[PDB]
Amino acid sequence: MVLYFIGLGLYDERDITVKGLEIAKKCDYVFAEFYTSLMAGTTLGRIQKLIGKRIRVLSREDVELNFENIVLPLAKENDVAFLTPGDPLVATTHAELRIRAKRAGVESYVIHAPSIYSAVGITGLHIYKFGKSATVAYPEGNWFPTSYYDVIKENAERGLHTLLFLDIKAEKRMYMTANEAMELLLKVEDMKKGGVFTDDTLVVVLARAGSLNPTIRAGYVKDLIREDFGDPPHILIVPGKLHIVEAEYLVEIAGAPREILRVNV
Amino acid sequence: MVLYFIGLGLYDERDITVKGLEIAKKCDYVFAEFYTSLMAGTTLGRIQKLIGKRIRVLSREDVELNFENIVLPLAKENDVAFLTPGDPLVATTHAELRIRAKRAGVESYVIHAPSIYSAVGITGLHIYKFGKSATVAYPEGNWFPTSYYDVIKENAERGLHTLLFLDIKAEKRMYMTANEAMELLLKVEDMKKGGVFTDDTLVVVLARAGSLNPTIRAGYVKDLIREDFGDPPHILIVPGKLHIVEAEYLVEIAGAPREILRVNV
Ligand SMILES: Nc1ncnc2c1ncn2[C@@H]1O[C@H](CSCC[C@H](N)C(=O)O)[C@@H](O)[C@H]1O
Repeated sequence: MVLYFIGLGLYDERDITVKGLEIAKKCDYVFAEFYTSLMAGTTLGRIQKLIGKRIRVLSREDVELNFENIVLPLAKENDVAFLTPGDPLVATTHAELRIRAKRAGVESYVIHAPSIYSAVGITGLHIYKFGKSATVAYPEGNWFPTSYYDVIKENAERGLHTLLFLDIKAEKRMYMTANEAMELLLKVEDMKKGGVFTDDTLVVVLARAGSLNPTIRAGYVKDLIREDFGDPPHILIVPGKLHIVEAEYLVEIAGAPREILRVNV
Repeated sequence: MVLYFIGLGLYDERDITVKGLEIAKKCDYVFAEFYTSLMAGTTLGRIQKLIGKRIRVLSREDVELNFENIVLPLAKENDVAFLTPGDPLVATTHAELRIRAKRAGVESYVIHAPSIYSAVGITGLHIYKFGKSATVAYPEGNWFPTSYYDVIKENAERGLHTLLFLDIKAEKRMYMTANEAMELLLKVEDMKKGGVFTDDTLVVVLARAGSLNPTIRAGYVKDLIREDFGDPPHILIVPGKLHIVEAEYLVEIAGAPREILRVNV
C-alpha cells in the first residue's frame, strides 16, 4: 500500500541517506530509473549489493508510459521503492508520478538525498544568488537550441549566477563535457552577439560532485576551454558579479586567477 | 589529519548520507553547529548514538570568531568532522571556513546531505524555475529588513518562483513560521505598494521537509495566513506563473483551490 520515492544522491552508492537505505532494505520490491541522470561513481551491481535486494531498472518509457502498470500494481499490496539519482522530484517529470499514485489509491512518501542543485554550494558561490537554471543540449541536424544562452543573459544582467546542467545520453552513458559546453556557448555567442559568453567570461566547472575528490575549477573561458577536468559528470556555472567572499573562495579553493578579485567583483 | 564538513540533512539523524555516517564514525573528534537550521525530528543524543562519538556543539560565536582556535588545531594531527543541519554550504557562511582550513594547513573535504534548497521539489514546482532566493529576517529595533520583497518582485516579473528561507534565533529557540513571514510581507506591501504580495497572492508552504509526512500547502494568503502548518521549521514560496502540471500537483497534493488549474497563459 506504500510507494517510497528514494533519492540515491550525487555520485556513488553511499550517497543515499541512511533513511533511504534502511527503508529500501525493508521494501518488498525495488525499482530504479537511470534516465533522468546517472550515478557515475558506482554500478547497478554495487547499489544492489548495498541494498541487499534485486534492483528492477525501468526505462523512460516504462515510467512515463507504464508507471501505473509496472510499479503501482505491486505498491498496492506491498512496500515498494522507486530509486532515482539525486533528490527525488528535482527532475521535472517525477512530481506527476505522485498524482498517479494518488489516483491508484497508493500512499507515497519522499525520502530526499543530495542534489547537484544544492551541491553547487561547494563552488563557494552563494546559493541565494543562483537564478533560473538551464540545460545545455547538444545541437542535432538542423536543430540548434539556444534557450540556455538567454537564461545566462537574464540571470547575469540581474547579478545572478547560472547553473548549467550538461546534456547526458543516459541510455548510451555519454556525457557532455564542460569543454564541449564552452565551445557551444562560444558558438551561440558568435551567432547572437549578445556579449553574454566570450573568451573573457569567468566560469566555474564542478566535476564529480559528491566524490571526496571533485574537480572545482574557476577561470576565464580562454584558459579553461581546453583544460582536463577529469571524468564525468561535469556541471558548468556562469557566475554573475561576485561578492568578495565568493571570489576569495574561488581563488583559494578553485584555483581562480587573482584577476577575478578585481575584474569580477 | 583532515577536516570534514558533513551535512546531517533535513529532519532527523537518518538524513545523513551513508558516506557521511561512515566517515563521521571514524573521526577522532566531532564538532557541530545547530544554529543555521532546525532539525525538528531528532536530538543531540540520537545523533551521538548513531555516529558513536561525543559531539561538541559550537555556538555562532565559537564558529564565526574562533573556528581556527577550537576546531582547526585538532585537525592538524587528527581526523576531525564538523557537522551541520542540511547541506553544510547552503544558506550558510561555512564556505569561508574552508579558506581558514587552508591557511591553517589543513585539508578539508565536503560531504553533502539533503538540503531544503532542493527538497522544495516536493512542492511540485519545477526546480529550474526558481530564481533568486531570499531570507525573511525578524525586524529588530528600528530596523525592518525588506530586501526579500524586491527579490519576489524581480523573480515574479520573470515568471520565476521565489524560495524564502525563514529566520531562526537558535539560542532563543525562535523559529519564524510561514504565518509570521506572510504578516511581515503584507506590511512591506503596504509600504512599497508594488502589488507584489497581497491577500490574493498564491503561496506555498513546506513545513518539516525530510519527515515522512511534511505539511505541503498551497493557497491564497488571505486563507493561509492564519492556518496551522504544524511545528517548525517552515519555508515559504511565492510561485511565479505556473505550468499546468505544477498547478495540477498543487491542487492534487497540496490542497490548492481548484481554480488555479485554470492558468492564464
Ligand atoms: N526540513 C526543513 N523544512 C522546512 N524548512 C526548512 C527545513 N530545513 C531548513 N529549512 C528552512 O531553511 C532555514 C535554514 S537556512 C540553512 C539551510 C541548510 N544549510 C540546508 O541545506 O537546508 C530555516 O530557517 C527554514 O526556513
